[PDB]
Amino acid sequence: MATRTQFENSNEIGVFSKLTNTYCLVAVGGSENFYSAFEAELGDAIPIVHTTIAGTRIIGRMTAGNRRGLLVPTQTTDQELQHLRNSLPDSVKIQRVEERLSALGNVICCNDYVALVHPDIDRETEELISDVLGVEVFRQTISGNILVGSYCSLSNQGGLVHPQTSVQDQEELSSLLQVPLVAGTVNRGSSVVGAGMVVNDYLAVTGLDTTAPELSVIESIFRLQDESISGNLR
Amino acid sequence: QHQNAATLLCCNCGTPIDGSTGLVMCYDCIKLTVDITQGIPREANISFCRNCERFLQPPGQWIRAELESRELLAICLRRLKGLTKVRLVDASFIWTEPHSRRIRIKLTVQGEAMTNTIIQQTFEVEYIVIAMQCPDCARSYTTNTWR
Amino acid sequence: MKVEIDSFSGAKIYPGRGTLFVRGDSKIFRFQNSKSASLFKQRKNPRRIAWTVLFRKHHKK
Amino acid sequence: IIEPSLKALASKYNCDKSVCRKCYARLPPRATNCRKRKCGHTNQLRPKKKL
Amino acid sequence: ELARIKKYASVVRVLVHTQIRKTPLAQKKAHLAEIQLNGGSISEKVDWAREHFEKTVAVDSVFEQNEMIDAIAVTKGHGFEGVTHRWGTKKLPRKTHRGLRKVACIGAWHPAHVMWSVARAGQRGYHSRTSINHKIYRVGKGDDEANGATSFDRTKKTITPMGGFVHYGEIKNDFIMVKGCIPGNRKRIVTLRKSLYTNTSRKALEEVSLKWIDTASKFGKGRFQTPAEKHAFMGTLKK
Amino acid sequence: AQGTKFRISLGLPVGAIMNCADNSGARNLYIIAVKGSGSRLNRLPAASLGDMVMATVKKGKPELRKKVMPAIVVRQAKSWRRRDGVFLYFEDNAGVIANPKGEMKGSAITGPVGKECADLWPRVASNSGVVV
Amino acid sequence: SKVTAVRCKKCRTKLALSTSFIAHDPPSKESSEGHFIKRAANSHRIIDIQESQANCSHFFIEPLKWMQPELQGKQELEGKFSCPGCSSKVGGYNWKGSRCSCGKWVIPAIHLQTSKVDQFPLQSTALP
Amino acid sequence: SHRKYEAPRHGHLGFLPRKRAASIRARVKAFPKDDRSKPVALTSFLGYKAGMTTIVRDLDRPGSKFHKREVVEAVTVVDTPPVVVVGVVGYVETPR
Repeated sequence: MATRTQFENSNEIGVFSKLTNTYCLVAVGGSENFYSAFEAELGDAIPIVHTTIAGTRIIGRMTAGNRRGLLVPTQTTDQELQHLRNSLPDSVKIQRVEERLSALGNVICCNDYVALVHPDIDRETEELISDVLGVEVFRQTISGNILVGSYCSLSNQGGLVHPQTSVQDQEELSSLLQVPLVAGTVNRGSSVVGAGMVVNDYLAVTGLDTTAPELSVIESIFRLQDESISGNLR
Repeated sequence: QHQNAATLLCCNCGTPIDGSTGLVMCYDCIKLTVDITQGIPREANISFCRNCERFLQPPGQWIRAELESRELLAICLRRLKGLTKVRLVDASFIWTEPHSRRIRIKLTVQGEAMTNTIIQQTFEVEYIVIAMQCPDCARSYTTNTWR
Repeated sequence: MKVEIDSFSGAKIYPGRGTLFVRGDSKIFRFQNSKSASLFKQRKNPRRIAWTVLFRKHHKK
Repeated sequence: IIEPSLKALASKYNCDKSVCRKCYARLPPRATNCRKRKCGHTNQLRPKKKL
Repeated sequence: ELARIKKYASVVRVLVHTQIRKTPLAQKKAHLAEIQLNGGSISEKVDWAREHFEKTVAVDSVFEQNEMIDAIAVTKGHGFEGVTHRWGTKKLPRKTHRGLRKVACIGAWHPAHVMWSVARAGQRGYHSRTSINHKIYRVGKGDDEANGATSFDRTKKTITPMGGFVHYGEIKNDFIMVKGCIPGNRKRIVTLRKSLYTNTSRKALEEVSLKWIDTASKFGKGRFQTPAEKHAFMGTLKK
Repeated sequence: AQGTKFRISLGLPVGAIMNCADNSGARNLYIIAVKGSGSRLNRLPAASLGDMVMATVKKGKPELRKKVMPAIVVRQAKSWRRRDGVFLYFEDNAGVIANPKGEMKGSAITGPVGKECADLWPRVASNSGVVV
Repeated sequence: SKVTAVRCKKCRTKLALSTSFIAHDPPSKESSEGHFIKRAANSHRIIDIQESQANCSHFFIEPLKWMQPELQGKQELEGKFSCPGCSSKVGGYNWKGSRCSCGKWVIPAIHLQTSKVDQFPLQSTALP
Repeated sequence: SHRKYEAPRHGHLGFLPRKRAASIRARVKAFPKDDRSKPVALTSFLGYKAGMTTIVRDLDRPGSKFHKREVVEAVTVVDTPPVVVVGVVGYVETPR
């Protein structure tokens, strides 16, 4: 539900992992303490894949995908591409995308239903995102930022957005995304809210330095929260 | 259209604060956490003469010792703190001992940390005092005294 | 192992050969040697240089 | 958790010693002179500080 | 005489020599050298060498792939060189009268002798050096058209590039392909020795399998690997 | 505070005026030292792609000027060798400014960012639009 | 008010409910118990004076149902325990003391450090 | 007076004198330690260096950043014809 862990000593998880409702991706250079946080609470319901994208460990920022599809940038080698075709099931579809804006995580903010992309993206990509992911694509910016990936975490229930955000811009976004939106901070006051955490329906993993009032705001908008083992035997 | 009074809760207080460009974390949940000193050392050196009993200003001078209201003035220029963020708040010294060659001073800074946060903190510095000669008053041992 | 083509003219670039150039608008240019890498800086048009493959494709050689 | 019968077994090797004032060596608690040569076999001993 | 060596004679070396006629050098003179044996029971070492008089010794019997070896040869020479490029000392400023590529102070007053430790111009190069820890990648045989081939490449070629190695010629023999530079220039007689100690750490025990061997022309800015596919790129020419 | 990075060629000595990549108000950064550099007689310490440097603003907003603050190199014009084989180099030098913990004050970075800088710093990879 | 729960961070387990909490709220503030005293080897020689902290950084609760195998199996006079899924140092049991960081004393009690555990309301959400 | 700026030494002192070698064939100073339980083989070999060429291999080194990645690397090819034995020579041990 509301787990916290960290990669090597870095609190931010959304750089290093990509969580959807049907699969999960993790970087390869990890300890056993980071991989056990996912594998214990996901179990064998969704496949957890140790992978790299373009020879890097920043696969949460280079990829973008949801329940139906996964997009990889141009510099992904065909060894890393043919590897992901085997470990992920046949229901997902993977297609390489020719971009000038290579980092697909910071560009595309998407879920199962509605996607927000970078405003400088071209018409050739927007026809491909609606083909592979099967999602209607809307070009829209959070109030002062053009990167919608790092500054807007999105799910099927709700969404956490950038903290320095005006109210009437959230209300125009909420009519567009059709989910309730809360502005807040994560990881003891980091304004980057898309990369500070990952999220889907059953799980939402954040950093270890996330304080106690910040974890309450995250689980409430995403509505992941809902016991006979406790009791007094004196 | 739901839960859209959203907030900015301050970190680890619970209190909702201004959602705009402002401070960060409650102004008192930031007051315990930030350290505005961060560069001021905990140690410096003062040279004096054992035959003159007269303190040395670092360039060439020899301002004498009253340990009050004029010795305090020379001693904060050596404090290595910079004029960057204090401008001053208040300064006093501790009594500890006459013959031990260490002088303790404590001082408050009243600096700035964030874009609009003035904040005052305090700490104490211990100066090891090194003895050497006054060349003006080591001259008297050479019989070339008058000039 | 991938063999990339020269951005300037036509040449095959085996691994560990020539330079690479990323222009300030994030476009990647590959060069087989310093010949086509120095003629790129002179703003020369490779459709008018005779020894390129881009020329011999145009005039049907 | 330390079982203080075992602590008195351990304190004989670590705590119950003596220290020379001049050369700072670790000496047995009933000793009268330091066994080293660099301090000149002095007789200025002290008990090692307890905790 | 061999029974004299069986009774006495703690260690046994074996005089070998190279075959220079199977080599594109212009020299006709063979090189002679000693090699010590490290078998057992020196009455058995001499019975090994007794049976191998006027018999060839291959390369693959001695060395195997993924093995750490050393390289011993005589360095490339350069003749009489100056004190800056010989030791790496600092150049003097521009304003110096009578020279700036020198060393300023040879020494103090006392001792009134030039010390043995100061930098001074002389012979540079043509020294004997022992370099250690070079890892063997490939031990190729002579009677094979697939020296340059790899399981990931699958093209029939030798490791001799297009137009041969510069200043040397044709490798149509057995060869050893080892990682990184070797002291001594091309054409130089080079000894390869086993490692003196057993190595463990991580880098000795690693096994390698190649992806590709570069066989383009070393005589400058070569862009084709084999002349069979040069003709497919450029097509029909005039000649 | 800096993780492991493979050695690339040193291309920015002390005194180099490099561009400023982000939109934090500055226009150029003046490198005065490099975190984690060495020591040698008369050797200038030099920066590379992905190093943390101390840098001052010479042109930009008047709030930012006349003080020293750490910064991170994101582009470089001197060519370096990657392990896969290609020698690459950008068009001009660039630097973003950050706190000594490594978090970035900027909101977004214009232009491309070197790949070995993106893997070394997590917050740079969040703000990066184009990674090589 | 409403009922609350103290869920473990990184284990996500309700360690303790409300109907607990021997909270002991006021300290003493005087010079013998509100201050931390460090003695010496002989003759009640006091070398250090420390001021108590603001808020009590433990939780003093009942011995609960999940604590039963650790308290029966190899029962001792002092020790610690863990979350049932992560095996981290969550809170220790002591039959001696360990007042609060802020100080009183307690009882032989089960202290639970407020670091690496947090307190949620068991009722509905806050709805700001 | 002292040196006023400490700086490490230029050159290496264990490689003196820099004089020309006695011959183009450098001598093997020391052979590896014998182990008489093992069978008989040679301990060194002779060859002629030819040139250099480039290689590509998949690096297998756990805990590195380039794990299972192609690396270009420089190798030398030493021409190594088969070597034929013409004689043996045995050494006795003295106090000298």
